[PDB]
Order: sequence, then C-alpha cells, then structure tokens
Amino acid sequence: PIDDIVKNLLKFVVRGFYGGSFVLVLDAILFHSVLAEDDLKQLLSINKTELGPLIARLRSDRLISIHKQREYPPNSKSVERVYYYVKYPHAIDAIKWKVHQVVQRLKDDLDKNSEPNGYMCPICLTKYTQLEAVQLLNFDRTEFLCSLCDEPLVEDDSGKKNKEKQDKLNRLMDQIQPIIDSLKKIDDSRI
Amino acid sequence: AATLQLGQEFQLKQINHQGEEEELIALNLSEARLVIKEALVERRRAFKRSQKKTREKELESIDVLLEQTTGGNNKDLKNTMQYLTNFSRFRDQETVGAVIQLLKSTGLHPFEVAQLGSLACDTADEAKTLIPSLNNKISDDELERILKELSNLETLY
Amino acid sequence: ENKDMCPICKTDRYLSPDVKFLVNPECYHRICESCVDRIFSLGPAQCPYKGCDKILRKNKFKTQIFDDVEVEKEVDIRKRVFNVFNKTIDDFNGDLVEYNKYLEEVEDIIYKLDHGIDVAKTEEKLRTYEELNKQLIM
Amino acid sequence: PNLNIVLTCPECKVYPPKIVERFSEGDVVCALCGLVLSDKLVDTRSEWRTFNPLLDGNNLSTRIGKGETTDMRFTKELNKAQGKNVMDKKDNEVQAAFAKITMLCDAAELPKIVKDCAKEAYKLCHDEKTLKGKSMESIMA
Amino acid sequence: MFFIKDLSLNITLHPSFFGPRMKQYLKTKLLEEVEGSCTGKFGYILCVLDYDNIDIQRGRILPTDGSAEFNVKYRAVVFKPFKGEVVDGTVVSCSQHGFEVQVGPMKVFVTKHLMPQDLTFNAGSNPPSYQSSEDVITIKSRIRVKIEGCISQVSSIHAIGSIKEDYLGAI
Ligand SMILES: [Zn+2]
Ligand SMILES: [Zn+2]
Ligand SMILES: [Zn+2]
Repeated sequence: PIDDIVKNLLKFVVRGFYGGSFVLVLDAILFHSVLAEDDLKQLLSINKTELGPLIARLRSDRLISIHKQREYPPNSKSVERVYYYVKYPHAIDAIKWKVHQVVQRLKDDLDKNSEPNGYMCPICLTKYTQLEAVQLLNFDRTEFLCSLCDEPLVEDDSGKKNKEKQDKLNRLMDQIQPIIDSLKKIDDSRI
Repeated sequence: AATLQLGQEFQLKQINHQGEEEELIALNLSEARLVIKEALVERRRAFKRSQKKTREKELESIDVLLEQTTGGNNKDLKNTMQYLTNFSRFRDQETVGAVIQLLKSTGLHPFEVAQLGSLACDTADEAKTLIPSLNNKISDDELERILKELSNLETLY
Repeated sequence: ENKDMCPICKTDRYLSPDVKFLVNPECYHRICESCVDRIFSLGPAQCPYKGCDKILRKNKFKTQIFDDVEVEKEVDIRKRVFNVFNKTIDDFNGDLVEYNKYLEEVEDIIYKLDHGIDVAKTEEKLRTYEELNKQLIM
Repeated sequence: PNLNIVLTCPECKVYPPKIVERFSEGDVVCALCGLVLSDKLVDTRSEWRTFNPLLDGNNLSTRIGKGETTDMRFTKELNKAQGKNVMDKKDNEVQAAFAKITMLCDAAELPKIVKDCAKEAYKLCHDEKTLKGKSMESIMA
Repeated sequence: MFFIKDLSLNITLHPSFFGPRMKQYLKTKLLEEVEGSCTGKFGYILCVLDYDNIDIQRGRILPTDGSAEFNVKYRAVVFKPFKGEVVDGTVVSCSQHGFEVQVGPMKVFVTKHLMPQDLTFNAGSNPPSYQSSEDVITIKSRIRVKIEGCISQVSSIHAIGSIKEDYLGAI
C-alpha cells in the first residue's frame, strides 16, 4: 500500500528533521486506526510533558489530526476517546511546502554571497552598496568613503560565503532527497 | 526606463504653461545642439539690443562668443557642446526636417527616433541591442534602409 | 530520467516533471529550472551535475526534453549535418545514385561527428563543413 | 560616527573655545569677538525638583498600585498581577536584600548613609564562586 | 536624454531692487540662476529659450520679509538621464573599478562588474586605460554607454552604465 509509504515517509522526516522520540508517538498513532488515549499513554510509560507537543507537532505538521472519535461513557456520561485521524492529504500539503520554502531561501542565500557588490564601513558598522559607492565616489578618492564617519569603505559578502550556501544547498538537496523521493512517490495517486 | 515610462514630466501628455497637450519634446544630441546656438544668438541679439543703450575651429570661439554673453559658470555648456559637437553628426537644419518628416512618419516616440538620429547607428541589429525598446516595434528591414538613408546623410567635416 | 534529472531535483521522473529540465547546447546534461534559472540569469556559469564543470551559457539554450540527448545530439549532429548540407548539391542534376552517394557522405560527416570513439574526421568534418560553409558562404 | 559637537567660534577659531554662557539670555558668546555662537539655550533646572539608579542600573521595573476608579475586584487583581512577572530578574533577592538591609541598618539606627553604603557593597560582588551562596547573610552583614 | 521643456519657477525678488526695471531684473535673475543648474526632477539646465515671451504675470508679497515673489513659467533646454538606454560619451575619469565617461554635462562612471569580461584594467597604459581582447579604451576614445544606474539628487545626477553588449566600446 502507498499509504504505508506515506507513513514510512512520515518516519523519515520526523527522524531526519526531528528527534527519535518524535517517531515513537508517530508509530503509536499509526499502530491502530482508532487508538484509545490511555493505550498510547501506557506504551511510552512516561509523563505527558514528553508526549503532548509531539502530537501537537504532528497536528501542526498536518500529517495526523486528532479526531473526535466519539465514545459513549458507561456511567450515564459522554466522554469521547482521543483517536487521531491521520491526515495524509494535508501531510504532503505541509511538508512539501516547507521544502519549497527552504530551497528558495537557500537559493536566496546563494546570490546574496555570490559576488561582493555592497560595501561597508567597519568604523560605522553599516553596510553600503554600489549605488551608494558611486554617489560617494570621488575623483580624488579612488576608494569609497563613508561620510557618516569620514572613513573608507570595505566590501561585504566575499566569495567564500557563496560556497557555504551552495554547500548548504548540496546538503539540502542530498538530505531532503529521501524525504522528497518518498514524497514524490505519493504524488502519483495523491492519497 | 526603456519601457517608455520615465518621470511623468516625460510622458506623451506634455503640458505647456497654458495647459495645451502635445507629444514629448525630445531632440537628438545634434538637433538639440543645432537649436542651442541659434536660440542663444537671439539672446545675444537681445543682449546687444539692450547693450545699445574643420568644425572644431569655429566650435570653441562661437561657444566662447556665447560664453562671454552669459555668466560662464556653465562652461559645461561648452563641455556639453564639446560632448555634442564631437558626437553630433548632423548639420543643415533642413536635413533634420526631412529626417523629422522621415523618422516621425514611422510614428516613433520622439525620444526613440531622436536616439536613432543621435546614435551613429547603421544596422537594424545595431538598434536591436542599443535600443531594447526599438527591436520589434518596426520591421527590421525598414530600420537599415532608413538608417542607410541617414547613412546617406552622413556629413563628415 | 528516473533518477538523473537535476543536481537539485534528481528524482524528478515522478516529482511533477513540469519545470523545463532543459539542456544547454554546450553542457549536454539535464538541468532543472531550479538550477538552470539560477545560472543563466547571471551569465555563463557551470552547474553541479554530479560535480560537473561544463559551462551553462547565457540565454541561448535549446529545447531537448525527453528526446535522448545523446541520440538527440547525434540527431543534432545529423541536424548539424542536415544544416551543413541544407544547400548541399545532391539532386541538382536529379541523379538518384549520386544523391544516394552524396547522402552517404553527409551522414558520414555526422557519423564522424556524432561517434567520438576515434573522432578525427569529426574535426575534419567541421573543416569540411567549413569547406561546405566556404561553399555555402561563397 | 564620532557623535560629538564642540563649539568653535568661526571668526576666531583660536583654540578650544574661550567662551562664556549668558544663562539669563540663554546663549553662548565668544568672550573676545562677541559673536553669539548658539542661542536658545535650554533650562535644565526645574526638571528634577519634582523627583535604585546607583546599583541596579538599566534593569527597569516600575512600582505600581491600584487606582481610585477601581473596585475591590480591581484592587486585589492588581496585587496578584503585580507579582506574576517578578521572575524576569534575579534582583528579587536584591529587592528583598536591599529591602532587608534597609530593614537591617535602620532597625539598629544606622544613619541613612550606611543604607546605600551597604547597598554599594552587595551590588559590588553579588556573584562569585568564592561566595557560591555562602549562607546569604555575610553578603548582607 | 536631451529635452526642451516648459517649466514653472518661483523667484523671490528682494525689496531692495524694487525699481521700475524689476521686470528686467526678473528676466535677469532667471537666466543667471538656472542656465548651468540641475534638478533631480528635471536634470541639468543648459539654455533657456523664448526670452521675450515668458509668463511674468504677478508678484505676491510675503507676510514677512516684504520680499515680493513672482511665479515664472518658462521654457528652457535640459538634459535628463534615465536607465535602460545607451548613451555615447567621452572617457574622462577612471578608478580601479572602472572608467568615467562624459555624458552631456554629467560625468557618468562605468564599472568592470558590468563591463565585458575580456576588457580589464591595464595600469601599464599612460594615461591608464583598459585593454580588451579586441581593442583598448583610452581617454579621448568615443565610448557608448548603456546607463543602468542613476540617482537624481536634487540639483545633481550621477549615472552608472555598462559596455557589456554589442555595438559598444571604443567607436
Ligand atoms: Zn562608516
Ligand atoms: Zn533540481
Ligand atoms: Zn570670536
């Protein structure tokens, strides 16, 4: 079943960009379709302080949403059981959206450091740019002054940092490859 | 920019002091230079009216004749004329009029057509890269031939 | 294809292959829009196609998508032969055998160019194409 | 930046200025050339008469209390609310200690001077592994 | 780009010159204070035309300072720079990052980080100049510049251009 790969993918990201404890609750929720609240509680045998945000993260991750699995109490009351409805369609909605968000962000970091164009005065600790440089450039001053401190300017965003963002990208592409490949394998059916 | 969107002071809807509209007033660095002396001579004519109570040799002195007329803190005017005359490739004001009759018959925005005149341009592709706005506005065949007609009007002192 | 599509989106066969995984005419590898657009915007930069160093040129690319780039390059070499022999005298007199012989020569020029195993006529074919271009220009 | 203004008589410029300040006329004048350098001098006298800055410094907290236009449900609501943010600083010991010495010196009739002088001592150290606590009382007494 | 434009101005005529020939003085003030000046909104000013026929309608006296001031609507000649268009010019100044070109009255500068690759600075030239793979750009050399950056400070404009593309460089 492809839905298992979705759950299998959910383990990867919840263990790749999250901790190990983030998958045991993910295991527990997906262990049973309609699982009682206490049954999950006895599995971990720890406090709710180490369990609450894990489900809240998963509900915020939109992979699984706690559903109102209504149960009729036997004591002339109505107390429901907290069974999560694993929201597979929203999983690809949320998780992939971040991947698209981070990749363009790291793409932004690439061209920011790609070539040193903006300038800066270390005395004033303020960045500048070429358009500021030219209007500040003088025939006598072959460099760029800083009228705020009356100091020469220095360049910013040297060529080294462009490699760092690319190396971030290369790690980004490699480390998200198992996530996306397991995500794009779901794109065939959208389940 | 190159999208024919400059400051609103340079739209087609240009307004005189009396509210009347006409297309933008744009001149090439030769046609403008031609109007420079003649208008200034009129002021020098008015200067003397109130006073009563190659091409490089004549370049400076004529401009010096008018540098003497005004305050002269506009020696850049000479420099502009130096920028103009060294780079203005027209003469014989009737040349512009036919060129205006010619270039503006194409329905081109006067800054664009003046840039055709102002730039020593020969080919259609030459205008394809120099003037990005004027690449496909007109068929490039017309470009060269009109430029060649202008290239036929090369007056080289 | 299945896993060779991009330095960024490598497994792009099932990753919504909608972005142009175009091929630079001087790079001959699948480069996704996530990658190529980062490159030609600034100019002739090289792409990290598994650590590749070939230059992705300026805004002068071509469409090659899912047409066996290597064979397409051979087809392009054939197309280059077809372009070099666009005005080649084959049936100027109508002789079919001569055209059959002439067709073999143009294909051999493509064959020399598109093979690369021991390509030495390939450089000569370019000179022959230049000779053809000399015939074509004059 | 260098963020500095220093008056200098342009006509004389003879030195770091030898000038005077006619406070009554609210100006400053070149004592030799007599040119008024800067005018509209601003008073700073009546500002403080209406009015711990020595020890705590820029760590800020404003003493507050109930209002007249307020109910008893508004009175003890504030007295409960005024203590729920005291965690943000560790001057709470100090605000008790500075209170405590204030109780200490005054009770045995020490002069008010010792109140701040003892305050000066505690805020001086306030933290050392040589102290590492140290009964919390020597740091007081 | 070079233009002739119709502009409005506000002269403030100090009371001292209130003689009957103030009209002459008004025409006097305009010319000597404008021709040779610049505006961020309208570029440099070289020449004023139509001297005889300029609107000089009336003068409103200020509340204080008693200096009657006039509104003048006049037509002159101007140069206005922009971005995205090519300008032919004269190389005048230069620095380590590139060279500066005379454009009308404006001294436009061009930087390498926009200039073509094969062109680079070669300090060996006297005067210092830039050798390309095809030519070399010296001071008097006619250079066409496509302006790509210009800032219009009030009464002053400075432009940054490039010679990256074709039909450029030394002419
Ligand atoms: Zn500074
Ligand atoms: Zn990619
Ligand atoms: Zn003095």
